Amino acid sequence: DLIGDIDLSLYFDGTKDEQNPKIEQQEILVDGDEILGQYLIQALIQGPSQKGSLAPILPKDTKLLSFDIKDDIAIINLSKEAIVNMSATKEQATLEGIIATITQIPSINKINILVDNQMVDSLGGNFDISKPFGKEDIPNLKI
Amino acid sequence: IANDLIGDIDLSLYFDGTKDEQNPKIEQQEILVDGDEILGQYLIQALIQGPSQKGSLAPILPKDTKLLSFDIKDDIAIINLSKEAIVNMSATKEQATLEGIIATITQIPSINKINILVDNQMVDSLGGNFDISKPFGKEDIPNLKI
Amino acid sequence: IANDLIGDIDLSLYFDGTKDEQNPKIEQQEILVDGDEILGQYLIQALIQGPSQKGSLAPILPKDTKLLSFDIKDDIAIINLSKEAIVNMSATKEQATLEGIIATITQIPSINKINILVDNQMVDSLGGNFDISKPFGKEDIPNLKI
Amino acid sequence: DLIGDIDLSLYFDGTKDEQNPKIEQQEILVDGDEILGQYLIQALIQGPSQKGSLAPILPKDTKLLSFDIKDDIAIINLSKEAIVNMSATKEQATLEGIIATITQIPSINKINILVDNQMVDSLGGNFDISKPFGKEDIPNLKI
Ligand SMILES: [Mg+2]
Ligand SMILES: [Mg+2]
Repeated sequence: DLIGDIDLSLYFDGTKDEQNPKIEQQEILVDGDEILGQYLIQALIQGPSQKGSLAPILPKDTKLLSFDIKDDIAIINLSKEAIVNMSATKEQATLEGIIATITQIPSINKINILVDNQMVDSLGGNFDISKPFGKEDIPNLKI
Repeated sequence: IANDLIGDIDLSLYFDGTKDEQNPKIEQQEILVDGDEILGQYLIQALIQGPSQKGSLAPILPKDTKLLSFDIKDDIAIINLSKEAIVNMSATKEQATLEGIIATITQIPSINKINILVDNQMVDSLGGNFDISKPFGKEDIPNLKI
Repeated sequence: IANDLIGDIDLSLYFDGTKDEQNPKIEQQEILVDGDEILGQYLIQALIQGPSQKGSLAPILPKDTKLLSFDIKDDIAIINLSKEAIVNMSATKEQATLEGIIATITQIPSINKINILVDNQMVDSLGGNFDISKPFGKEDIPNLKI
Repeated sequence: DLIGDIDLSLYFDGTKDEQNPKIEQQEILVDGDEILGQYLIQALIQGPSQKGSLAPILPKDTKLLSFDIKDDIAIINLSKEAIVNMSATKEQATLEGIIATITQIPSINKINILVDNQMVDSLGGNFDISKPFGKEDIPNLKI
């Protein structure tokens, strides 16, 4: 029950002489799980339906820099906008929301949040996000 | 649109990233494999190996020749060979060599000319009868005779 | 439908077909370039060259190791190495080596297992701690410990 | 005024285990001139319109084994069915017809007819087709 590795081609600008515009392919190999996970994180950042009563878990201006799956860990690389001052209850909902959403992909059991391609102590908040973590690890990461 | 035969392939090389002797770990190092360069490189290697002994064709480069590097700059194939490629040749044999390399390499659409180098440097000639000081295509061969 | 990354490319090698010393002539000799084999071969060569000195990663194979041949039989990559690949290694280092080769090679969709050979022959182990007597994939590594 | 080199893929049978049928690509590189020339020779073999008064130049059962362009020579490889007993006038029309048709491709100035991948003395007839020839060479090849 999956998509598996996907052969995709990206066309970038391969023009040098500027007389004739030309595009060249760059092939990439990704498993469906990264594409799906990436879509999910992007969906969380977009926020809940305005027709509902739910509240967002990440700032609207947050940008997903990259998403990668190393073994059973989802490396979620966010921009600086994700770091804001939050209450311990709100920050805990954010981390539980990301985990509950991402762990829907069976291959993923833990998440490792990074900011600007670098490791960070916390998004909010009172939670330590220095290393990878799963649902079980949340209460133990309070500071 | 570019007519590259295979095009770039963005992949990873997994090397040893171990710290804790308890858990072996591998980390990626990116490699942008340029398909036309790997294909071209394979073709030149194939020419150096020579024709099948089961056929009647003759070699175009010495067997001990070694391909130092192969790179594609725009539409030019920089074929960097070792010193063994430079030997005494007749004008008819040397012309077949240059035409053979061109005919083989120009199969890669992105390539229209070749620039042969020896030991990462420029050379006047392989055999003695043709000037390979600058890049050249099929059309340029008769004009390079010396 | 097959998911070969590059697939076969049917081309020609132009060698010297001259008879009349007056007219230099080149004749074709066909070459079926198997793209996945040339890519795989390039990747293994890249692993042997080692990681960038500008990084922190460590090599997985000795630098003097030489790739004798690389072939793809069905979904198995036959990686034929020279005697230099066999050295004394710790079980953690040897495991990283095998996982690194697999992780690198299995990027080519057509490959699911690797069969390492030394000097065109079968071998029990590279480092001493793992059995590489038969073909193996990622899943099979823990079961091959000796 | 041409088509130039054309990157084409042929899908053949790459199944071995017979459980899952699989096709694999074989890439080929041909210039438009060979494809066009090949089409023209195939059109000549099919013959003239039945609604006209023209007669065929090659037997209907003739099969084109291969068509290749070496420099300015069109190597037209036909099957054994092309060799039949012909009058010198009919055979001359055949050779002139093939040449007039093929030389429409500017890159071609001569033709080299082969039968079953091998060299042949004549198709009909009184004409020597042992080597490559153009329009000018026809009268000189009578035997
Ligand atoms: Mg390039
Ligand atoms: Mg194959």
